[PDB]
Amino acid sequence: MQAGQRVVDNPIYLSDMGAALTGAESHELQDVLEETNIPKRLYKALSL
Amino acid sequence: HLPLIAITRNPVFPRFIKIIEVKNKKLVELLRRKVRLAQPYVGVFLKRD
Repeated sequence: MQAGQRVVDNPIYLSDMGAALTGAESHELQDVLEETNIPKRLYKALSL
Repeated sequence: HLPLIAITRNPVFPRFIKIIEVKNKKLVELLRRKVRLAQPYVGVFLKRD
C-alpha cells in the first residue's frame, strides 16, 4: 500500500490507518473519531 | 510495430530509469515473444486520468 500505486481506493481508511499508528490513549482516539471535518482529523492525527 | 502497453499507474519520466510491475501475466507473453527477433524493443506512453 504505497502512495504512488494509486491503490488507496478509500482515503478515509488510509487516514484512519495512519492515525492507528499513534500511541495516544484511547480517549484521544474516541475524540478523533468524533471529529467529522476532514482537515481537523488529518491535523489532529498529525499532531498525535 | 506492437500493440499499446498497459501503463497501469506508472509514470516513466524521460531519461529516468523506472520499473514496471503489472500484476497480470499477459504482458509477459509479449515480452517472451520478442526474444527471437534480432533487436528487441518497446515504447513507453502516458495515460489520461
